[PDB]
Amino acid sequence: SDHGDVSLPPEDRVRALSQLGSAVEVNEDIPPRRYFRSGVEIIRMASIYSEEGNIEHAFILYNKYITLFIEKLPKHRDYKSAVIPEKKDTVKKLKEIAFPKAEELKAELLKRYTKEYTEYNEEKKKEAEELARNMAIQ
Amino acid sequence: EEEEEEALEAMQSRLATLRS
Repeated sequence: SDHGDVSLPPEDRVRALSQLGSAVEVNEDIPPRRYFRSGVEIIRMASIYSEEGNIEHAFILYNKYITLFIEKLPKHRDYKSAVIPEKKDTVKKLKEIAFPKAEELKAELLKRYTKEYTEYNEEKKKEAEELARNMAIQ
Repeated sequence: EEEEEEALEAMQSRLATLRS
């Protein structure tokens, strides 16, 4: 995995996660309303992942939630036709929870990954320099 | 309803930033 590889630049590791979030597919034979109703449980689960310290899965899942209600679901064949009482509360939740939480998780992931990347590169540098010294000696 | 669609559309750029 890209996101797990400490040698990979922190920005690419985070992008791999948001890419996985974006991959969510809309089933055109599920009524749009079911997606809106499911939003509550998706939010609950993303919160639980975060509280477990599973910030990668929390970040992926907020990205899915956002991708769904912002990008994919409005393209559903029955979307424009659908009467969705939940839409207002979903907009509110996107603003209150999903966006700011995902943004905060992004910052946290970047920070952790940067620490890992820095420490790794420092170790590998010292090792590579040692090898370069030894290849000179011989 | 117009105002909700309009709110969703205004978050497109913010999603773009999230994915950056």
